[PDB]
Amino acid sequence: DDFVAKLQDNQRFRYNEVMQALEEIRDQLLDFHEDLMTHCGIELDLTIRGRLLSLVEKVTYTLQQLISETMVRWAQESV
Amino acid sequence: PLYNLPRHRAVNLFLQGYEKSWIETEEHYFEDKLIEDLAKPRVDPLHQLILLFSRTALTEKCKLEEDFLYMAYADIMAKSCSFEEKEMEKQKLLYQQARLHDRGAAEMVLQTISASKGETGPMVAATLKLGIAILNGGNSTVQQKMLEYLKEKKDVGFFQSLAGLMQSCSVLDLNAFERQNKAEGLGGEKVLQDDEFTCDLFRFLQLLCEGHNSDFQNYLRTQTGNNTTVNIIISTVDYLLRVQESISDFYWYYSGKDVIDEQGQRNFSKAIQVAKQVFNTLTEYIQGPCTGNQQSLAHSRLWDAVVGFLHVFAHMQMKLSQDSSQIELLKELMDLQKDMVVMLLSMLEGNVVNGTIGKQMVDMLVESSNNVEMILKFFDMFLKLKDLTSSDTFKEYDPDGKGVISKRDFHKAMESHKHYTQSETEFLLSCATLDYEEFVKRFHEPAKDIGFNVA
Repeated sequence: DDFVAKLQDNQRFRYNEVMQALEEIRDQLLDFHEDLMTHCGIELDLTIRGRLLSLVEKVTYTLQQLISETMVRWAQESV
Repeated sequence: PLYNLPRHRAVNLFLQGYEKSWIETEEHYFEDKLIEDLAKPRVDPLHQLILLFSRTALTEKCKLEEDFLYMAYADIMAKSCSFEEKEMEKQKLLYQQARLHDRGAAEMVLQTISASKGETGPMVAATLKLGIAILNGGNSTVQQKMLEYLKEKKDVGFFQSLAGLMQSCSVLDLNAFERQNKAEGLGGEKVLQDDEFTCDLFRFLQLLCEGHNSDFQNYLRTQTGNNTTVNIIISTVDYLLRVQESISDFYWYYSGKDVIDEQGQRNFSKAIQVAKQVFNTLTEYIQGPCTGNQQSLAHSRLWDAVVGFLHVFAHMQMKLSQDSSQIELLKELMDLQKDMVVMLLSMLEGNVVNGTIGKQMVDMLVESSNNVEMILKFFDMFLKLKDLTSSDTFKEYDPDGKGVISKRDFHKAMESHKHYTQSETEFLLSCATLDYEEFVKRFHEPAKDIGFNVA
């Protein structure tokens, strides 16, 4: 929610300031999904792109040990 | 407007972007850690996992389902497969297939093809990635387990399925391309209808015969145990012949426009890598010179296939050698030409002096006479190139030496060296001032070793 809140206006603010001060609208006048993918897929190849690189490292994941241990431990001992 | 006006649709479209770009990562290197963990001793934990799939492939249900366990354990299984290190890894690979082919895993590949008859689903398209990643060295124990299993537990239903698998699979057809041409003019699902399944079928069929199993190339022709017989050798010619008409006709669409678009290059190259791959599995039925296999393939319609393959090469080698935008394509175009003659060379290793087989190879070189002289003359454009740029008349024609001379002092140079005629100097002068050391490095290198086997 708040990650798109610090993105939905901020890039559009750069659009609005460059609309008077200046290809430019040719890339910011495409369809919505292609524009979202263009803004998102460049963050791994602004200052907002430091937030996602803190995010995806924190969405790594404990019971994941003991489940994966016990499932093979059951199969090891008996047919 | 860019997602400042709606609120929930912004975060919704961000989710739809975040799944597409960011999620597909590569932490996934567990794929040998897990398979080594499962083979840790009764019956091994891995051993009854294949005892599950061999049972489920055996209960007859007249068709096959998706069963998305199977597409995660017939893929995690196949993600687990300079003279010291070119033989240390060969023993490492032959150990990573003794981890599986001890455990009956040469049966759950050979059964789940025989159960689903002709269905080209993603159930079959993830056993062929297993059946390839087990035979990957051209193995010889595993090629023996599959043959002995197909003689004491006699399956007609495998070879019925392999012809049934090979029946449709593909052809690059431009009728679907022209609709894709027209709609995209104002607004990747064409290319041979998922070529990646078709490469991985014939590459599986080749790896059953690498190492020249002189029985197992003679089990695919007569198939002497069973009641009815499928002849895959004649039937694998007929897939090639259907790919012949495709890449011929997709050239014919380009006979006048002659600027190959980017959507054509990406769609032509995948039409070649199937044609190159199907020629390799035509070699290995012949190479170990089993003469019964090359009798039947001689009477078939291979000769009408190889005629039209020359018919592409007579013109496509010319017109694609005109711009810099096709040199990435032109290397693969030659690599098909190199792999075509390699198989028909393997036809000729049983001649006598006036053998019957070579005589027909004169005939298709007679019955397609007028298309061989373009490819013979095209090599002479780039084979005289190496020394006529090395001659002392041209090295100090104009310069001392820099790597560039002129276009005009180039022009009379081939007119003064008197090797090319005037009409073929301009074919050198397509675009090729020039580059004295790059144009030789560009043009001459894929001219010779491809032109080797022609000689």
